[PDB]
Amino acid sequence: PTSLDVTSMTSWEYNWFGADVIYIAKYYEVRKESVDVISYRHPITGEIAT
Amino acid sequence: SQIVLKKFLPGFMSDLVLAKTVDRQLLAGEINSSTGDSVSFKRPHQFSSLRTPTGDISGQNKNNLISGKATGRVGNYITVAVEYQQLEEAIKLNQLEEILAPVRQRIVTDLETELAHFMMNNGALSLGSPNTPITKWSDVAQTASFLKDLGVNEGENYAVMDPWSAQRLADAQTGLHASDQLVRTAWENAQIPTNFGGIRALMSNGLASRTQGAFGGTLTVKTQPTVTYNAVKDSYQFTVTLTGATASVTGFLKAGDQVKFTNTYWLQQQTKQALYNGATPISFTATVTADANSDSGGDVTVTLSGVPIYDTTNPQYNSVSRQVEAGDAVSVVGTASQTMKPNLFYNKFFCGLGSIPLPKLHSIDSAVATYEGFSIRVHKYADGDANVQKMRFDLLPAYVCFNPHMGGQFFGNP
Amino acid sequence: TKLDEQFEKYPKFEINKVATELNRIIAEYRNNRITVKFRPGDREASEELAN
Repeated sequence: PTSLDVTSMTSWEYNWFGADVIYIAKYYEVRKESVDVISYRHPITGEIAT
Repeated sequence: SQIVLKKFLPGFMSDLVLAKTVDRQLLAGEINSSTGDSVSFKRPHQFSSLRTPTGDISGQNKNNLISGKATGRVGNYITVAVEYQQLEEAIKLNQLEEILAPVRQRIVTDLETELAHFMMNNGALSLGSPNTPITKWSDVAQTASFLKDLGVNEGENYAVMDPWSAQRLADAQTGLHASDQLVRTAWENAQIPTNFGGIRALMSNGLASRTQGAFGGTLTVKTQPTVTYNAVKDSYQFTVTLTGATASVTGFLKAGDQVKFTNTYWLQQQTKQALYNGATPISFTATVTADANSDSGGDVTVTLSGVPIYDTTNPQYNSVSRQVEAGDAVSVVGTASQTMKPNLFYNKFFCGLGSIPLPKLHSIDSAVATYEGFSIRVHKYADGDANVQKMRFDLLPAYVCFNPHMGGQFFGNP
Repeated sequence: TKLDEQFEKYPKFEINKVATELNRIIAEYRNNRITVKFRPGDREASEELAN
């Protein structure tokens, strides 16, 4: 079923008639994650390649 | 007593779990303007075999094909309406956005109260004595064990209980011996895990309470009822007459009471074999649907949900070891007239739920408010010229029960 | 007001006088649009990199 985020922000001195609105939100996160890295050391065309 | 804050003080709130757990998948957008006032779903088929040692037997007594139905309908309006004076309302409440908050909660609370009443009225299975509360782990494990024993596989099974009983289970969990995570969680937050005893246990404070209803005398059946599949293939309900009751009392049997047939046992539906509860076989039970009084001579005509089919021409649909007939002994669970709040356990595919959208009324301003996925339509008008404003909130539900044999009530047992 | 067994409302005219300066600001922005520019450094290939 359709469950929508409730804010009760608008309808403040406004008439509502459209029953076909559902509020969906994108959520952004930032994390510190420990990843392993590989160092290719091909002598030809530059050596250090991380 | 002159300065007043605008912010309304916080109030009390119930909780919404039953509508979330029940099935909202199959019946959704199916009650349209073309379908009508009801909609029906199909039922599965069952077959039985023969045992003969010969092969050129192309002519014999074959099976039969009978089709069943499960009908779902609409309910009554859930309406809240207020009449007021717009000046006294708008002294401190513009746009009437303050009245909105305690209205949608009332609507959804009434909706779930009705849903709980419907579920406990249409459930068939019963467990434990109503008197004893839930105290130990077996009290919640038995529901999942019985559900697995009957044979339900496709779906998910849930159980709902009151706040105090959960507390007791968490207290018992605090006494564990080796699981530090569980012990620490129960010690600190006093919350039980999700999978408790093989069934998902839930805590809810909003749950219907019911009264037993006075009864007395060793009841027994009078006339042999009709429980054939050709009769009960559309409703899974049957009407039975009881004799030997008390002389004349009003309200002999309330709605939701469980009537237990002593000598008729349950059957494992697929293998068609009796059920053993470790120490004693499990007997059949049914639920009263409508209030029944008793007339002189102790005759009670009662309609029960859940049917003990023992068809003799279509054996493949049997669900009870032996046919109930006249002179049998029956009982009613619980004591005379106590009031209790039952605990529920049910499969996902037991009772459905839906809502019917409502068109906007002509020449009257209106709006739509969404709350837990339920759309409430509000209409405002000013009939009467005495500063008599009128606002009304409307919502229309629809209910359906698929199989009564996949749920019921359960208590603790001594 | 109640006004002799009716509900006649007050007249509420609207004379918008605050939008002219906002429109002027918006037009001034749209006349001179700006974007992001990358500047080079004191290196040999910084110009090509920025380009």
